[PDB]
Amino acid sequence: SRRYDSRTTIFSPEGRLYQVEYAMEAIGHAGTCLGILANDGVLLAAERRNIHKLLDEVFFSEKIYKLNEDMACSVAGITSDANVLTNELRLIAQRYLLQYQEPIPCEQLVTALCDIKQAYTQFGGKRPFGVSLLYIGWDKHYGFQLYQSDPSGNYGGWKATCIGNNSAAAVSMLKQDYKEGEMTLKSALALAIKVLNKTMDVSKLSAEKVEIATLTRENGKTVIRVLKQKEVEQLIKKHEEEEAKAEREK
Amino acid sequence: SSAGFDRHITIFSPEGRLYQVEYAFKAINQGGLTSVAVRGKDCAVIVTQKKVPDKLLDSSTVTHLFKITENIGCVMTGMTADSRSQVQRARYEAANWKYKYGYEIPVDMLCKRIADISQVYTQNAEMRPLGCCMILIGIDEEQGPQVYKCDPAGYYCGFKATAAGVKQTESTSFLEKKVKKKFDWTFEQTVETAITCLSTVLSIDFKPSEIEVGVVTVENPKFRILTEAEIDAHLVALAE
Amino acid sequence: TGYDLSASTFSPDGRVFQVEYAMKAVENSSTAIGIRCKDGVVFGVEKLVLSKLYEEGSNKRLFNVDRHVGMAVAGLLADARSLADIAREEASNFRSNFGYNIPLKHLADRVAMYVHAYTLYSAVRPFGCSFMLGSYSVNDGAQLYMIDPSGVSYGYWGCAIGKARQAAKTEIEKLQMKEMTCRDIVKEVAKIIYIVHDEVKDKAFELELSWVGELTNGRHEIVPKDIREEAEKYAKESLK
Amino acid sequence: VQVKEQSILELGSLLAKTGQAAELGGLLKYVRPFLNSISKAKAARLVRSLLDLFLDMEAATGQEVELCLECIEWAKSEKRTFLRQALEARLVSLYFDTKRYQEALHLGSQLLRELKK
Amino acid sequence: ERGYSFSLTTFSPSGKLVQIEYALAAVAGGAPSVGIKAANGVVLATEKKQKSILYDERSVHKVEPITKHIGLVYSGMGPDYRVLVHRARKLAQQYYLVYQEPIPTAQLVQRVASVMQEYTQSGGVRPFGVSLLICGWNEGRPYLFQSDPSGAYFAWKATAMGKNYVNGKTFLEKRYNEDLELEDAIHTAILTLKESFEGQMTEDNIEVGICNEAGFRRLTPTEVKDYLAAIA
Repeated sequence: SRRYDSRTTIFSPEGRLYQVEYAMEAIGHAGTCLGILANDGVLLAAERRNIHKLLDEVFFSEKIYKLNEDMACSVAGITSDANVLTNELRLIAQRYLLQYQEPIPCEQLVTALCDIKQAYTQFGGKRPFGVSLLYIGWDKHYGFQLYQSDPSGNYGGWKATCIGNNSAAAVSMLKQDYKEGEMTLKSALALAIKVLNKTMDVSKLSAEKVEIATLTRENGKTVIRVLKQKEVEQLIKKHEEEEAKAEREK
Repeated sequence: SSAGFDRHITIFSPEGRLYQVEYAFKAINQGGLTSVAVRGKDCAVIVTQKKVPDKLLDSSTVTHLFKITENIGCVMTGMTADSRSQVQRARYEAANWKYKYGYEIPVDMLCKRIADISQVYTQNAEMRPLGCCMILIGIDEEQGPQVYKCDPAGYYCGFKATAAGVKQTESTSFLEKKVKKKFDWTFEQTVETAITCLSTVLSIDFKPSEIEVGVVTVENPKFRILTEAEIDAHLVALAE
Repeated sequence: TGYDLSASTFSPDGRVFQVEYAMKAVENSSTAIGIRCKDGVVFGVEKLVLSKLYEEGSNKRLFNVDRHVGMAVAGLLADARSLADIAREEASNFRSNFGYNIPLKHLADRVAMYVHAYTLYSAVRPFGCSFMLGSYSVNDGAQLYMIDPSGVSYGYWGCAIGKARQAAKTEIEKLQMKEMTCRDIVKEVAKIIYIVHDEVKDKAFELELSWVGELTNGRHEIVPKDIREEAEKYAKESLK
Repeated sequence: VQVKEQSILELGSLLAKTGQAAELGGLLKYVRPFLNSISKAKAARLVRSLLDLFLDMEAATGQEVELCLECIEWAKSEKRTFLRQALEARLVSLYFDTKRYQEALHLGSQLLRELKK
Repeated sequence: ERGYSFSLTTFSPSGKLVQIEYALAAVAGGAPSVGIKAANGVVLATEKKQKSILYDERSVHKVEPITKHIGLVYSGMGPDYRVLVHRARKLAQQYYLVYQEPIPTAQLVQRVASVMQEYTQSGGVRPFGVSLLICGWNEGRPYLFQSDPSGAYFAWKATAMGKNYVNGKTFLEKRYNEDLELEDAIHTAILTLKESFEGQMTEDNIEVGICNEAGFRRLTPTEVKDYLAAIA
């Protein structure tokens, strides 16, 4: 019995533990997602992968999931574990609401899920979860918020982040061009369009190959909208014409 | 073709196969015996050989035929202990069905339940998948005779002429050649064909003390084992 | 290699290797024979004296299972005692549940199933004892059964286990045991054990004889001392 | 019910063997209301098994054009693309044997675009 | 007794799960199958072949009804199919007991996929070796779905699986559209199954299932013979 074991919990002579490292190498491929916020409303942009000619296009959502009245999250990596994790945190939020009769703050929910995710890396002898995902939300404590998770277990707040295969270039371009406390929910969309244009190899940015979700605040609604395909095309062509004009200036 | 522990337990090899199950199929042939089953118009026959190499051994307790139920009969091949255990499980399952549902169990449901039980062994990596085969015969209302076969991999099916053992291939070929002619089938014809199949596959010209025959028919659905005298009667009637 | 470390790995040719190793562990035991008469059975064991320090009657290899059932073992003593205990508990349980002495055809089967349960999984090892069960009843005659560690049990007219099993059965077959009453069988059992195990192999040994049949009204017990004395006195005449 | 269709087929075969066409046309007219009462597969196979036997004999001036047109109409009503396309091919082949100028040209050009896709 | 309690599926140095790939390779060697939907219902077609005339072709079935309006076909290993069928039946039963309504198709697909995924992370087990196609008709719009040993699933208009699935998909690309009827769908399904079929196709080597807003059922051999004729 000890001959067939794989020992998926022990350390290594060099200090690190291999399984979480291999999972992070696995999350490298398979998708591209990013999130940005600077004022009322926060936006998530995702790169659709299944773009074959024969898809029925149901469920009104591809990679964006709703977790509460004011919580949404994307995901990258193996999709089945994504289904598991989303279902797992949904009832966490609901049981908090049942006990306290108050919407759950984002930070506590993220910490709870991260604790569950880390439990598998210390004891049990099971394969870890190969999924990393973002969180966007709003609450009365700190307004609007964005956070990022990790198969290792840790997390952290952010202002603009990317997770997909070309995350390095996206992060460099983001830190090169951003302003603190001025970007309204009109310039952030253009910034995301330009970043996606740079990262993906396919030019002309076919509107069916991207997905955009935005969160905005109302008197008592906190409406989440998934803007349709009838509004992406003019945004893209506006980006194209302004880029052509700027290049022609030089 | 192999990488890791695929040769020692039941996990997929790189090509998509698994060997710990197809080893049991050749473990079947260790006994060195063959059994044949034939289905007729209104009857079903099971025939097998028996070998007693020593006089000290008591020849009355070497039968491979077993009475699973007053209406359902079976024959086994392969390792003896595993076959006995499967017989025990089948008896218990039939009795439980009778207790629970209040009417007799169909043969196909019994075969399916046995196969489903056997399929688990090739799913988990701590058990060994029981290298013994299974043949059942029975009578069903509005259907007549039924002959079913079950294997260690969990694959059950319903046949019209079956052979299990060392000489499976050529016996099936001979049975196919005989059945393609599409002639009428009665009791005597079915028994004669079943006996002659084994006789010509092994080329023995044996005696009435080296085979066993079981029969079921729609006149007394009780499973019965032929006595040596009437076996000799069929044997001499076969030789004009 | 490595196919012969667990009890859950079929070798490429399709057979289990640990059970064969248990067999080879059995073949080094001393010897034990048992033959049935017109109205009972007779067991016989030759027991080697390792050194003069030990006392007569030590570590008897002729166990008494139930009030009318006897056992003779060969192999590793510890496993044999465990099997004797489990059979004894099972027989008592049967008597309590139903209400009469258990027949052999059921007790032997249950013990065989329990032994066979230890040859599938990798968490336990196969047993290493081969044994014989004997009995006599007024309504069923004499019964003799033999069980091996692989989990197989057959009925016999006479059998032998140990090192020189085949040599013993050679002179066993010469006898016409089908006829005589087992009052004169004791002399021939003594004769047949004194004609094996040359004095070159070992210096001294001793004889252990059991008895059951209608002569004892169903009870099973050791032979009286004077009868064994006369039996060995007769058997010494093979020096001619 | 099915025995009626079997007998219809056998009678059609016998009439074809005899060597006349008026009765065959009458048979084709006879069952058109009946057909909307059975399975689609049987209806299609009977339509084909009657049309082929009617056409592969010899010329009758009155009856070798309107039958194909009404079969086209029925296939269009039933919404079966392959059936109507095969019958269009048969009809455009049939126009030529009557020495027709244009109706055997525009039909083929119209069918080319559909077949090429 | 006890099991092993350690996963047999682990991550490779290149960030890939090997066992799932081997299970997919085993799936790729199964019997071919095709599935189509066009504006009125769904058609599932599969090919069956007995080794010799001795086998009884009417004793077992490939297409199996979960309930009155859900159908399911498979490609891959044989014995593993029945376990999934039985589990799906159970799940539909609990759903109907709780809600007093027939289960929607999407919920059943999600639950079955969850089971199949959970079966690749626990200890001392190996993943299933089949790929499934599920069809249904609820609230007018027909639905078609395909599962995966890894647990993922997709929604399709037309799909081919089994041997030479790439050729089937390419063939369906140049033929299928969004406006046909069940009869033409059957015709094109048989046509595309004829690409890799045997020499002679008989009315018993093929199993066909149809779902419309009247319910799921399995075609009897008579009308299968009728459809095979007058085509090809």
